Amino acid sequence: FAKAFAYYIEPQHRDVLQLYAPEAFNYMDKFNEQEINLSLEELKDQRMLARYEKWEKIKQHYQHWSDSLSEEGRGLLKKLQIPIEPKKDDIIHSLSQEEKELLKRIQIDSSDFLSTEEKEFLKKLQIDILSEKEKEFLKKLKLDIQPYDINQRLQDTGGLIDSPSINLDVRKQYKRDIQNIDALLHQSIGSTLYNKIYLYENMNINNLTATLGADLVDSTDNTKINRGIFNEFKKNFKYSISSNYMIVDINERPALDNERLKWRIQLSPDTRAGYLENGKLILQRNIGLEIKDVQIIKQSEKEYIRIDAKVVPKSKIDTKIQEAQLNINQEWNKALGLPKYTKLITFNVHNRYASNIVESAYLILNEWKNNIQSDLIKKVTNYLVDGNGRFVFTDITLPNIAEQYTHQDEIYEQVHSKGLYVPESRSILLHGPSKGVELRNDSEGFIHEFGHAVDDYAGYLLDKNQSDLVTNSKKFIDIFKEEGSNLTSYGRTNEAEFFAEAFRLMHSTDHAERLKVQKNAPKTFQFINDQIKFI
Amino acid sequence: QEEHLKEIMKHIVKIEVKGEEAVKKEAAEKLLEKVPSDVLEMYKAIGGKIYIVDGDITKHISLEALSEDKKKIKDIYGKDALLHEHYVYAKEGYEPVLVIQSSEDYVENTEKALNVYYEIGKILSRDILSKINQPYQKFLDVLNTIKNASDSDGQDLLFTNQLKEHPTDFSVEFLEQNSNEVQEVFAKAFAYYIEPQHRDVLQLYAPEAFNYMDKFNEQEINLSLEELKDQRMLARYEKWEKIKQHYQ
Amino acid sequence: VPDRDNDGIPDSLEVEGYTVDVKNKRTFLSPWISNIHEKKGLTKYKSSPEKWSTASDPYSDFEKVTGRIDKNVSPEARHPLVAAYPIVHVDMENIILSKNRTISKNTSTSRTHTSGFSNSNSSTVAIDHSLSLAGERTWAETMGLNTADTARLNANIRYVNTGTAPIYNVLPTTSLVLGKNQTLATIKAKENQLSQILAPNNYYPSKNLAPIALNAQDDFSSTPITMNYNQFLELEKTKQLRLDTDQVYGNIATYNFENGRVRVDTGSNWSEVLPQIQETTARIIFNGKDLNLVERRIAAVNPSDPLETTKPDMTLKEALKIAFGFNEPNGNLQYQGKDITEFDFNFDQQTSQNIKNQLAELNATNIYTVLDKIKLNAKMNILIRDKRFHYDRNNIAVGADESVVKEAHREVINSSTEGLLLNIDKDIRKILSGYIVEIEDTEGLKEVINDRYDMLNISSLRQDGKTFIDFKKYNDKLPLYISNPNYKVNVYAVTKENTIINPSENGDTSTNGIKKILIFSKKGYEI
Amino acid sequence: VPDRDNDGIPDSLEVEGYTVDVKNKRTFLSPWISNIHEKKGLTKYKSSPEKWSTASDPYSDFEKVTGRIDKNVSPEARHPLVAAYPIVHVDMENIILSKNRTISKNTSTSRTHTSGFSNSNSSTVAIDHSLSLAGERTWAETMGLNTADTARLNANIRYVNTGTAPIYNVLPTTSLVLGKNQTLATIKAKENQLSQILAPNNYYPSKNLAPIALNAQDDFSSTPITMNYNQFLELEKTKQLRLDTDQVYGNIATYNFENGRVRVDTGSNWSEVLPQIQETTARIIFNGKDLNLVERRIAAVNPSDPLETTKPDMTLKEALKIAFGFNEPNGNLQYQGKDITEFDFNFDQQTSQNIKNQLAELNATNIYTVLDKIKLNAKMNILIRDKRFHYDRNNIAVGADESVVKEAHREVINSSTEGLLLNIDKDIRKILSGYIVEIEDTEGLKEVINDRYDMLNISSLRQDGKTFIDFKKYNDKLPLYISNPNYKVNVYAVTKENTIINPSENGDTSTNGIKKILIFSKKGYEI
Repeated sequence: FAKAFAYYIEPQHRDVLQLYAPEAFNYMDKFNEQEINLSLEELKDQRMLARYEKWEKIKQHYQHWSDSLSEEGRGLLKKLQIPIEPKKDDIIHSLSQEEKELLKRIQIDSSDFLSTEEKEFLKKLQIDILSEKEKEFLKKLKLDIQPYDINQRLQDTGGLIDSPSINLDVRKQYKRDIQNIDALLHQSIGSTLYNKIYLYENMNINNLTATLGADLVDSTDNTKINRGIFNEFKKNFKYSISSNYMIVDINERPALDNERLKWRIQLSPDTRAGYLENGKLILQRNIGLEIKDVQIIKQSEKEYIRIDAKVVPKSKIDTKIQEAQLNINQEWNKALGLPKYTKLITFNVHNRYASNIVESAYLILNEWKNNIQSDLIKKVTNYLVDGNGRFVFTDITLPNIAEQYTHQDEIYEQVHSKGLYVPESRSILLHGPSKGVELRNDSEGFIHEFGHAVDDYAGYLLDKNQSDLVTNSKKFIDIFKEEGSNLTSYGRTNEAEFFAEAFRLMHSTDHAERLKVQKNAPKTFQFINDQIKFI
Repeated sequence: QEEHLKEIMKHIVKIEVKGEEAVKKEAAEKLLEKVPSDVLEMYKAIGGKIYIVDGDITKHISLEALSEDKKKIKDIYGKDALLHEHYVYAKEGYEPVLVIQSSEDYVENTEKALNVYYEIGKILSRDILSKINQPYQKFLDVLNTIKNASDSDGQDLLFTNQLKEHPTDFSVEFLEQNSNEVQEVFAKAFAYYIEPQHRDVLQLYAPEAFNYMDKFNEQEINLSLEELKDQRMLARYEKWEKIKQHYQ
Repeated sequence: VPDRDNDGIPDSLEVEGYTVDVKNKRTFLSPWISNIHEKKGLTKYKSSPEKWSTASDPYSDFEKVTGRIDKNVSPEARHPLVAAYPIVHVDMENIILSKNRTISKNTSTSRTHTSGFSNSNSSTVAIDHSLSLAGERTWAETMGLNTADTARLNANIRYVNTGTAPIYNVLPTTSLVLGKNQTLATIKAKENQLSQILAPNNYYPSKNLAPIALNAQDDFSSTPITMNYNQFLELEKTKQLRLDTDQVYGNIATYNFENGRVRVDTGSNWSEVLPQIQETTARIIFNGKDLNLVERRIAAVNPSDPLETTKPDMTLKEALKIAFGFNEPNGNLQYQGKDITEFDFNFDQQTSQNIKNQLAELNATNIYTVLDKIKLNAKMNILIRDKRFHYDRNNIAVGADESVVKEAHREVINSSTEGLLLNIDKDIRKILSGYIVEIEDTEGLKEVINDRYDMLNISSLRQDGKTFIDFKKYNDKLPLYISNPNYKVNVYAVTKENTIINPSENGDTSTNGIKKILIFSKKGYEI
Repeated sequence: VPDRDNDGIPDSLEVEGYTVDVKNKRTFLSPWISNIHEKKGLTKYKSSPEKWSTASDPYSDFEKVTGRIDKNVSPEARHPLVAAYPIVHVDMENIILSKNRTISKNTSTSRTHTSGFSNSNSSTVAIDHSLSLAGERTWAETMGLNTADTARLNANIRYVNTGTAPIYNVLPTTSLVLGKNQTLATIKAKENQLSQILAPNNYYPSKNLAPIALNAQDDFSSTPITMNYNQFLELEKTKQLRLDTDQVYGNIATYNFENGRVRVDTGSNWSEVLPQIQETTARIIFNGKDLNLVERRIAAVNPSDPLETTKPDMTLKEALKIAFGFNEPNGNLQYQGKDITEFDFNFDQQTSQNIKNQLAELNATNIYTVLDKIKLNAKMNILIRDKRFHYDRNNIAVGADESVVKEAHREVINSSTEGLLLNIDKDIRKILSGYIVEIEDTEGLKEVINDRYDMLNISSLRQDGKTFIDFKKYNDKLPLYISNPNYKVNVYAVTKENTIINPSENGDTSTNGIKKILIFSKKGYEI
């Protein structure tokens, strides 16, 4: 290290360095002119008195703002750090009718739609008192037992606060509280008293991508990180946007077990922000951040991921997303044979892992084409364009995009999962951030959703006036009664999922799986080869 | 001496190789770039859109099953040509469609671009404006000024044989009874006007026609889009939405 | 993009490989793509990023490959690694002699090369010895030469450019020499008269005009070529003359970018460039084409010099490929059918040593195998000559193995009592001086028709390239008689190396002590 | 980065050490790194930050080391501290004499150097004295020379360039001189005729062409070289001549950066540069290679001059290392095997004084030890000659100690009655004039075969470098007879210093008073 440093600083030898050790020159070049100004702060970040001097210096500037705070402002700020769990007595007092007795004796632990915490909630709810009409009442009930959590709403909605995904009264309450908070953060960080200020935030990998989070930590020794997966995580992480309320610290503090990201965020004098008495800062919503470097670091015998970032106007990042939208649409319109100007692969993202979603589109489709018979793709894409449907890659929960809510029309008809197909709008939705409880990767999630669409077009070609699937024809229902249970248990649920599951497997990248489906459901294999023939 | 080397050196030394197929996409996009965007928005608004094929234009699903009879086409210069050899055809119907054959020589040469622009002008005059009957007295007035003018070869440049034989001045009735010939003359003028190297020829032999088209492409095309939109029910209703919302 | 040599092409392109390719009517330079350029038959060029002209001759790396160059530069020299320079030598067609009854004989000249061989052109004439006149036995008497007399020499010459670039103003000074050091005359450098051009493979004056008379025919010197008696005697015994020529050529023709004009710049002169070329290239001499010594120079690296290490490494195989025309139909090096194995490799002592080293670090003994692994360095001299022919001291084709000579005649197109009309491969009839015809009695007798040493030139060539042997030429203008339709008629051929040029000790004229190869033997009725 | 001298290389690099090193195809200049350059066999250069050309000759520090330079400058002169300039002297091959019966003798010439020795070229010819013809005793009579007659001199010469740079247009004027001051003729400076080049270690005209005839052979003067009788006598008694040449060379060939063309610029002329080189460098003369005087000049500091104190200090050891080829296999200076201790050091009186001082402030007596601690100052002249040979006044190799002569003959490859074919080290046979052969009767008699002073040249050299002594040459064309297989056969050698060049006082021709060394002595049985 010292040797390289010396040759690089001495003007006359720098060229020699670049000629015989290119990589060394690059490393030292990037090292001595941005990161170097960094590492100084961390040294100061070890001395208690430096931490306390900078914290106190930050205090006086916000003294005036703090002194003028009203009771409503502090109360709101209070609610923001600690969510309010729902109180049972309120919900129980809110039903009072026959549905509750009916609910009394229901096979609770048999609904896949419910999650563990909701099962627990209902199980202790039953201290005040299947394949039928009771799971629909349970579907409605789910939209009423969620905790009041402003911050959760903000990422789930991506900033689109008018989403009709919940009850109207709650919606009014949320809009009011968030707008009031928006008014509270009126003081900008900008001052003549301080230059570049860095703040820190500890984050859990499971919040960004549960697919990578499952294998990020070395299987044997939890203090080491598997380099292979790390390289994938780092590959396309270039920019991010924060639509919700960042809760940041002032001095680095030890992290909990599940927090493996250590963010170093620089601010701009124009960024508006609020000061908190507990040594934390509340940043304004809709902030854009560009990621400058991603590395593995060591601290107190444990490995971590250091992530820096610089605040910039969100519009500057948004331009990148639109230009990416145009590049992918122009490339695939030519590769497919569609009209020159079509809006097919439109994706709208407002979260922390954006750049990976965009770059991953250029991979899901590559694996999608090379693996499926060209004429099926062309025919189905033609079908899809014949309507207003578009593919949609997002980083917000599916119930909030646009198309899904409108056509179902019932409030309770909401569905969220890894993928979704809307016949009414003929659109395929792929939610990147979540992890399929079954699927191994994202490509399979796509192929699965694609299966539902193909089934719709195949059914459409038999008769134009009637809207129906290939299934529901007595020549397939029976087929589902015999071989339907000879593969994965997920496909056994019903005909639609069975068809989609079989479709991915018959087109899996691992020929072994194909053989499996060959020797386990021989009838379906000729049936499938007979519907796809229609071309 | 050292000075000159630089320009020739740059023209000849391609630093990097774009690729085998990229050039095609870049060529077509650059070509369509020169046409005013507003024309493209009017085209999309009325329906069908231009799609660029790569192979023999004679055999494509959209066109094989329709208009088999019209295998005889006439280029901008009036010479006949068969559809298979030709590199661009368009069709007017319920689904207005325009198909262009991809090639790498649209930036380098110009004779091919002229045929493409000619077809865009034909789509513009016959399919868009015709829905509003936009060619009318002003256009007829310039047109009429061209026929009667001192030994103006302009006629030879824009009129077909059928026109050179109407003895008297042009009449508003004639355009109504015959509307393909005039729309053709419009298209030709449009084509010559867009292509930089031919622009000068146009202004030189048909001054009034050049002036007309200059003011047309300058500030008379946004009006075409707005007036076309005034026919769409949904455009009127979105308009109400926006106006009522903001000032409400 | 940086470009230190300032020659138009950028650095990376020159070092890694590029090529010029005409796109319909516009020409552009491209980095070599292996898969999309190879099918089009384009050549992969390489060059030096720090040399305005890798060969070191006056045409830039860019000009050569782009074609912006004096359109006279030979094709093979358009490639950036092959030096383009002139090679002018003098060819004498015929001489005449008399005394201050004129012996006028036709001569044949060949550009020569002998051994430690150096960079200076010289040629060698041979005077015909055959007796054009019957009665002109002994030159000493056909010309009334006395002990105290002097003979006058008057020849015709043409200049030949066998190089790869044009000369413009000057024409070289050249001195005739008999024997080892007896300079008879130096042919003046005519002044302001060679305003024409000598493009490669051309003659001056052209084949359609009278050759430049050597004797002035004016008053400059009554007989510039005086020559004492003893001189004349040496000439009579040897019939050989040497023509040494120097390298003082003219100016150079350069290309102007402003208008594409090719103007002869009066500042640049080939006598300043040749030394550079001669000290930085490997020289390869080949007699493959028509048994004439063709010399080419290829740019090779010289380890000792930094700037010089910049030139692309040159393997022998590629040198032969780009300099002469060898190719690989089936991956086997060959020149129009003849496999590379039919040629000898001879090297100067330095180069010999160097190549022995190269064969040692590779552990191989037959160079014909490892051909594509031999590096060329600067200053090597390599001589590749056809393996089938015998050669003299000046590396001229002089003879051959009898088996080849016989095989070359196994195609008798016609035979009669007046001669043969053959169709032989154009190269062989340049090592045969003549034929001895004889008739054989049914009991082994032997009658030689043209039984004189100086009576062999009996083979003419018809306008369709068919060789015709005439018996009546050096006969008594009478057809060929045969004493028995069963008598065999034998014909022998005499190669140059085995020929006699003067009468023997006792002035024998008989063909006795001449090594003769049997070439034909058909009975009287088989004619 | 500053660069005052404006020579491409920055200051610090020049003062501390730099080197040019080719990275795959691009050459760049780098500061000397001890570990990465030494394994690569690169030389550590140093130079003056205030001199466009440290040596003071016309090539910049940058041009020399980078190779952008006339490709003819000899390799060893590429190093920035060794001046590159020409040194032309004239070599006379043979003469002929007559009167305004032709005395034709072969000559041998050697470039000379005598003593306060100055910068001007001269050579020295020696005419062969051995009798080519038996009957040609006394030249005065073989040519009918009378007291009132005059002889004409007609010689052949070639020019030799033993320097380190090429000359282009001019050829030096040079005057022949017999005796101390009798100038016979001055050879004209031919005009516009030397369009060829004299590269270092080359001849003009090349060894392949007739040498330039000294007598014009034209009409300029019928016999320019007249020579009175007394002069001819002087020549007969001394048999030696001198050839003095001046330094009027041509123009200079310079390198052009825009396109790399080397054009002879008519502004720069060697007659303006030589004084500069000669007044700022130390000069070293060495006869190591082939016993010929090779002269080199190294740039040394001169205390009195500010600009001159800038040049890197040059220690003698480095001078020998970079100018001639000395190296350190085991840290001991040696030239191709011969340790440095086998050589003499001679110094001009000035330099002598200076070196005595240098040896005093270091308290050492043997310079061969402290060799690497001797500073060179400007204008020293040093002469390094092989310590084993005897020398004459003109520092030509002339003899040797007998013992060395004997070891040089101890390898008898074969012996018979017709002569010996030895294989001796090529350097010894330039100080041996000939051999005296004698036969010894079994009782001590002595019969010398070639018993005449001018009959010693009996040793020829075969084409395989084996010396062959022929007895039948100056015998009676008869084999060697022996009256007794017990009679010893003795062979003696005669060194140059001890030879006689004219008959003695009383015209003694016997080899009696000649200092003769025993070289061989085998009896009849061995033969």
